[PDB]
Amino acid sequence: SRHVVICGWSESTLECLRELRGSEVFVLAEDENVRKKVLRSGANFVHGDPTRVSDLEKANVRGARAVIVNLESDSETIHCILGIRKIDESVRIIAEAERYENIEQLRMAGADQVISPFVISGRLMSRSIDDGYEAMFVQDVLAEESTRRMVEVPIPEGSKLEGVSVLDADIHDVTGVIIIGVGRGDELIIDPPRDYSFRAGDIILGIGKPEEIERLKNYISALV
Amino acid sequence: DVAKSRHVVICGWSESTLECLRELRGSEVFVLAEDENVRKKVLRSGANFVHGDPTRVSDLEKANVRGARAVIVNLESDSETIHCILGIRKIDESVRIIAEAERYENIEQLRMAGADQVISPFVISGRLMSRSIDDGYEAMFVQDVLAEESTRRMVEVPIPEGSKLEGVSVLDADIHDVTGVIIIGVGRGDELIIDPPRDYSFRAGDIILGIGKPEEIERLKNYISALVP
Ligand SMILES: [Ca+2]
Ligand SMILES: [Ca+2]
Repeated sequence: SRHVVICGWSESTLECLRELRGSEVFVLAEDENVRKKVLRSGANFVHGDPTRVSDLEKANVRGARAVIVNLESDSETIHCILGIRKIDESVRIIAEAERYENIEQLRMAGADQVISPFVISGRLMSRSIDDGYEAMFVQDVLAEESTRRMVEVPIPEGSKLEGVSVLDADIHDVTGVIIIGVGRGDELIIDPPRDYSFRAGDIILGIGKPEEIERLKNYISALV
Repeated sequence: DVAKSRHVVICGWSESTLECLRELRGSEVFVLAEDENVRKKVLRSGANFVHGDPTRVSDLEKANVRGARAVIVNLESDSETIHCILGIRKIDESVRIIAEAERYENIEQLRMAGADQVISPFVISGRLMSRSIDDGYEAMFVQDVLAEESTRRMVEVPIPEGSKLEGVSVLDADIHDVTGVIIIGVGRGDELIIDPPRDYSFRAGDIILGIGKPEEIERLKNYISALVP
C-alpha cells in the first residue's frame, strides 16, 4: 500500500522497522547517528524535526497509510501529533505513550491509537511473580517464529457466517482456531458471548496454527 | 490457613516500575534504587524504599533479596541489569528473578546471568505498533486483557490434586462450553503450551491460562476441584 512514516527514534522503532521490512517506511528523526541503522533495516531516513510542519511535509505524511509517533517525551509526541493534524486530519496516527496519565492528551491531540509499552511491561512484571505464563503468552503470540500466532481475519460480504452466532459457528472445533475476540470500527469484544451474531465487516481476532487459519478463511468465505 | 506471602524486591526504577508497584498494592514490596527523587513515588504506592546500589551485594542484602518471593530487576542498561542479577545469585541461587531488557540482543545474556524471565517492553511496543498500521485490535487486546477494570480477564487457574480433570483430555474436558472460560494455554514449570491439542491430558499441577468473566472463572474452579476434598 502507501508508505508509512515513523516520527522519532527509540528502541521501539528498531523493532517496529524489523516487522515492516518489505514495506515503504520513512523515518523522520533529527538524530543523524541513526541514519545507518535506519537504512540497514530497509527503511528510508529523513533528517528533520517531527514537531515542525515543514519536515512532516518532507516525509510525505499527507500520502501515508499511517504515521507512528514516538518522540523522546510525551509533550514532544503531542506537539508532533498537532503538527500532523494541521497537515492531514484523517491519516491514522499511532503513538507511543511514556506515561499513563498522558494517554488522553495523546488522543485529544489526534492519535487514533495509543500504545503504552511501560504500562504493559509493568503489568506483566507484577503478574510474573510466581510464574511467567501470562508474559510468555503475550510475547509468544506476537513473535513470528511462533507456531501458534495471533491473526485478524475479516468476515467478508456474503460470508457463510453472516447472521450466525458464535455458539452455532463452532469455530474452534471446526477450524482449530481460538476466537479471543471480534473487532469492528474502534470496538473490540474480548471472548464474545455465545449469542453474538457475526456481521460482514467484523474482524475475528484468533489464535491458531497456519493450517488452522486457512481452514478459518475457507469456513468464513462466501458460498461458491 | 493462609500463610502470609513473602515480600517482593524491586531493583532500580524505570517507567515500568510505577505501574508494577500499582499492581502490587496490598503486598510487601521493597524498592532498591540510588535515586532519592523516587522515594516519594515509592511510598505513595505503598511500597518501602531502600536507598542503595542494586549492583552492590551488601545493598541487595539490605533490601532483603534473601528469601524473597521474587526479585524484579529494571536498571538503566542491560549491562547494569546483568551486574545486579549476578549480585542476586551470589545471595540467593534459587530466588525467582524477572528482568527488563532494554535491547533485544541482550536477552540471552540476561538469562545466562540468572534471570528466570525476561520482559522486553520495546520489543512488545515495536511489534504492537507494527501491527497497528490498519487497525488496533491486537494492541487493544493485549492492553485490555491486562487491565483490572475489564469485564473479561486473563487468569491462571491451577489444577488441584485429585482434580476431576486429572487424566481428562482437553476435548473431553469441554471447558469452554461447560464454564465459559477460553483456554488459551496450559503451563507447568518454565513451559507454556498455547492452545493445547484436543488429546492433551490435564495433570495435577497444570496451570490453566484462561480468559473469562469472574463468574465463569468461579465455574472453572468448581469444575476442576478435587473429587475428594
Ligand atoms: Ca488449535
Ligand atoms: Ca466467556
